[PDB]
Parts: sequence; C-alpha cells; structure tokens
Amino acid sequence: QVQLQQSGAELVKPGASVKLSCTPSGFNIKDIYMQWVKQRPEQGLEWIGRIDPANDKTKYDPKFQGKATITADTSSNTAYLQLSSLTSEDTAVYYCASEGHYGYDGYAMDYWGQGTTVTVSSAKTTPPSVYPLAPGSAAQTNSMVTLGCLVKGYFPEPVTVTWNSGSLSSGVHTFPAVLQSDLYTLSSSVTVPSSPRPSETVTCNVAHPASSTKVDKKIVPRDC
Amino acid sequence: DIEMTQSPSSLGVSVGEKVTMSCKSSQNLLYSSNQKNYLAWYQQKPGQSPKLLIYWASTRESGVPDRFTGTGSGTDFTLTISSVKAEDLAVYYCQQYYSYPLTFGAGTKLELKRADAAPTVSIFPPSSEQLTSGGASVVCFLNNFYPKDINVKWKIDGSERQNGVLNSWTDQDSKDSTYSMSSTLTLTKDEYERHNSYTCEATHKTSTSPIVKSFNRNEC
Amino acid sequence: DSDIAFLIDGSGSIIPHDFRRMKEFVSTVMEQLKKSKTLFSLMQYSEEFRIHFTFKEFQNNPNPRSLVKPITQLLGRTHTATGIRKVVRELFNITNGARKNAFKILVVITDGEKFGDPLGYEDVIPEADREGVIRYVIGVGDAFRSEKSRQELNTIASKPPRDHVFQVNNFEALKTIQNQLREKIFAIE
Ligand SMILES: [Ca+2]
Ligand SMILES: [Cl-]
Ligand code: NA
Repeated sequence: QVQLQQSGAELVKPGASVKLSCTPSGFNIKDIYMQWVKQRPEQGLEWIGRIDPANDKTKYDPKFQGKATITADTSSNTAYLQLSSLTSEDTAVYYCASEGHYGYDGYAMDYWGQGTTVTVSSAKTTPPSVYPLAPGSAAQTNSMVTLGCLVKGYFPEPVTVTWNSGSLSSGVHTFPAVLQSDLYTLSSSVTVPSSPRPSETVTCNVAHPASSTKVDKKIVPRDC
Repeated sequence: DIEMTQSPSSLGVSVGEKVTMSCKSSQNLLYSSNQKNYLAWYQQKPGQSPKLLIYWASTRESGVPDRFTGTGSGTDFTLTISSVKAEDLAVYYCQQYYSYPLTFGAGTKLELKRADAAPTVSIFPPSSEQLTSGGASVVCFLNNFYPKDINVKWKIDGSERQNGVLNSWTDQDSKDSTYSMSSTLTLTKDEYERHNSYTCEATHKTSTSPIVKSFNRNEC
Repeated sequence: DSDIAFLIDGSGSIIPHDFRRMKEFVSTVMEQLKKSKTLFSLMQYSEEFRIHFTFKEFQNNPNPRSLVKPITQLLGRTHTATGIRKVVRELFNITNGARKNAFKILVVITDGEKFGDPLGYEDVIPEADREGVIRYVIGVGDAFRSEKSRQELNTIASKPPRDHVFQVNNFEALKTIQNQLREKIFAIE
C-alpha cells in the first residue's frame, strides 16, 4: 500500500523543459530525503540529486548542474524534477526514491517510484512502412524456415507485431526498436516448418496506435 | 566521486545454486562512530523499479528472504543467494550512501543457464516494396543462440562494411532460455544496385569458424 | 567584549530528547554568560547548514530561550569541517552583526566524527586560527572512546586540548560541564 506515485510518460521536443512529479501515499515528504535517479536504456542507475522537503535544501551531482532542478510542495505532498534544455541524452526512465530517517546518520533508498519515461525527439507522428522479409530466391535445405517483417520509420513507440493474428505465437520473437534518423525501426522473426511455407500463409500484422494505422503483410516468396 | 565496481557484469545461474556477486568501492564505507558500512544492495526485476534488498551491508530489508545474504566491510562487499529461485532473476545493484554524490555500481544481471546453442543465421535481401521508396535494407537474424555474447560482420562483394549497420538484441527467452539478435544494413537503392554479393558473418563461442549467410543481387 | 558562536550537530543519530537537552544546554550557557558586550550566534550542521540566529538578530532580541526554542533538527550525515568554515565565514562577518575587535569564541557540540565531508580539517582549521577563532569542543557519547576519535576533537579545538576539549557520556550529562565551560570562557574573556 505505502508507495511512491510518479507522473505519466513524457514526449518532449529538444531544447524544451519537462517537470516530473512524485507523490508518496502512506507518508509525508517532510519526514524523508527525496532522491531522483536516472536510468538510460539498458544502462545503470545514475543519481541526479536530492531534496530535504522540510527546509527545501538540495544536493546535486555536478554532472546535472544546470540540467536538473529538484523542488518540493508540502501542501500537495509532492516532490518534483525539472529537466531544462532537453537533448537526446535526457531520454531515460527517471525514478524518485526516498531515503528515510531511522535514527542513524543517513540511510539507503528504501522506497522507489514506478518510474517516468521521458522521450526527447524533434519527430512528429509518422506511420511505419511494413516490409516483408522472405529468403533469397536461391536458398532452402532446412526442415524449418525463418521469415521476417521489417517495421521502418515510425514515431512514436509502441508498435505491436503479431503473426497470423496471434495463431503463430511459438517461433516468434520481436526485436527491440532502434532509433534510425529521428524515427524508429524494428523487425520481427517467425520460424515455421518448411512444409507450411510457401504452401500456406504467413502474414505479419503490424499496429501503430499513435498514427491510427494497422497493416497486414503476407510473406510471399521473392519474385523469381 | 566514489567508484562502485561490480563483478561479474552478467552471471549464468541455475535454480537451486548458491550464487555470489562482488561490489568493490574506491573509498572506505565504514563509519567509525557507528561501525556501519554505508552500502546497500538493490534488486531490479525486468520492467520493474529497483527495490531495497540489503542495507548497512548485511541487514536484510523487511520481506527479503533468508536466501539473500550480505557480507563485507570497508571496501570489498559481496551479495549471496543460497538456493536460487526463478523469481530471483534480475539485475543487482550496489550503492554507497556514505558521501555525495551518491554512487551506484554497473550491476550484475542474473541470467538462466542452459546448453551452448549456435545461432540460426538468416539473410534477407531488401524487399521490392522498399526499393520503390529509394531505400535498400539488408536484414540478418542470428536467432536462438547461447551464450549471449556474439559478433556480426557485414560483407559487400567480399569486403567489410560498418556504416548503415544498426543492431538489436532480445532479452533472454522466457521459454527456451536463448538469445537472438537482429542486424540491419541500410543503403540507398543506387548504392545497393552497384554490388552483387551481400553477406553477414556470425562469430560465436560454439564454433571456431564463423557462420556465413550470403546472397547475390544478380541471382533471381 | 565577546562574540560567542555555537555550531551544533543536528545529525540523525541524536534522538529528539537529546537534541532538546542540547538546546537546553545552549540556552543555559547564553543565560550564564550574559554580559553587556557579549553577543551570541548559532548554526546547526549535519550534511545541511542552517543559521538559527546572527549576532545582529541576537542584539535585536537578547532573549536566549526565545531564539533557541524554534530550532528544529536537520538530520542526516556529519560534515563538521564545512560547518566550521561556514561559522568562520558567515557568523563571524560584519554584515551578520559581528564585531571587528571582539573576542571570537566557538563552542562545537557533536555526537560523532565527520564523514564524507567535501572539506578536510586542514582546509578549515588554519583559516579559523588566522581569523582568531577560539574553539571549544564537546564530544558526546561512545563515538569518542578511541584514540583516533579523540584526535578529531583535538583537531577541532584550539591548542592546548586540556583548555579547549570537553567530553560527556551522553546529552543528559551536558549539565555536568555547564560550570566548567562558563568558567573557561571567563578566563581570557
Ligand atoms: Ca551523528
Ligand atoms: Cl586560535
Ligand atoms: Na517505465
């Protein structure tokens, strides 16, 4: 029940500013040190700074000097993090954590928030181009056959990829999206026996909610 | 700034085993007045936020099972998991809370061990659809391999290529415990039409010789 | 003619009753050392630093208990050196009501050794000596039961240690050194 409640996902243009909030349910911000920790995709934890909401006193890591501004509002029992002059380097998950006061000179971060995704991009809503991935005209030996689906140049995340409307679940794995230009690119792999393909149907179903697009691409053998 | 050096970066684990992680700090974390080590251990399960596991280097947090043990003093610290459960597969971070800036270690990711598996390599020429847009992307999948460490080499007409290459790796498969990787070589239609053979070379622990998958542009 | 500063430890280890006992001790000292040219200032330190009253603020309200009652505990870690520098640079500044040719006295009250402080005593002590700051130290409890820990006390206090260092078992025993402290301040006023 006792937890730190963080604000929703953010999509911001570079050079702009963003203000993230963290409200604990169960305790008072006055009785803790509210910490702010940065987590870059598939990277480690990076401490930004902390606030003493009882007297508004702050400490920062000089790496975040000028970038981050930590404030507290006792009235709404909320602590804030403001990131200014946003760049692609500020795209990360930001956590608020509290260091409690338990009768010792300091403590660990005993409570953590769910996190807040911040994405910094100049891009506007762009639908994906869905390309089929069929093996070259001169291949074939195996009892199994791998086919793919290339989901290129979309913004923002997410995109959902199913194969044969969810019927092909096994042998399916989707690769995490990568930022190519200022847009995303993703690929999905499907492995089926050599017997059902190309004799039977293998179709990828791509959905990009943000652009209100649904695309279905039948994987057909290469021209020749 | 105090440097937190965690070892190993990744650890292969089997259910029921005793596992041990290392955390070494560049400065002493033992405070003389209270005789407490200002070291904490956090567990970060996938998709979730970090959770406090051990504080004061050896005190378990409320609800933390007896299987998690913290040992060490001053500089060299160790986390121990006697009889590993599946629910314990996560990233373990250590942190110093002695002085500012508060610093964290790079983590120790626990992964499930299985038999060494060689990748299933597949090359795909650009689609006719994409070529109409003026772009050409050659895709290479290295699927279902164990362990996670792998290398990709792109070859256009026998010679190496490093520009336009974008790579993506899946997390360990929840069912077969393997890793997969996607490599995409993006050129223009004109650059693409200037060459004949395209290849992706996969280098993995399972073989001394690399797995080579190739295609010829002027071959149907 | 005296400017008596207090630099009190407000770190987490000091339980509320003990912080109350220290405030009581600080108040009583100010009441016992009450002289017509004697001003007092207070700064609380931990990992954060707070001036609770300047000499000028005391001059405009010379009521010790009125000034000490509102003081709230900071909590956190112990940065004694940074605290000493802040007392020297901020409390003993003419803008904060400090007098140029007055006696500069500092009573430091702590329950533990400094740790993780950006500053060293070497970066702070020479500046205090050069500015003519007479330092008194009260090391409270078990944290000062070693040889190394007592040297920290000696580093904070002015030489010799016999004339400037004090040690009490707890905060309830601060009352014991009430008379000894008042008499030491009065010796070379
Ligand atoms: Ca203390
Ligand atoms: Cl002196
Ligand atoms: Na998140």
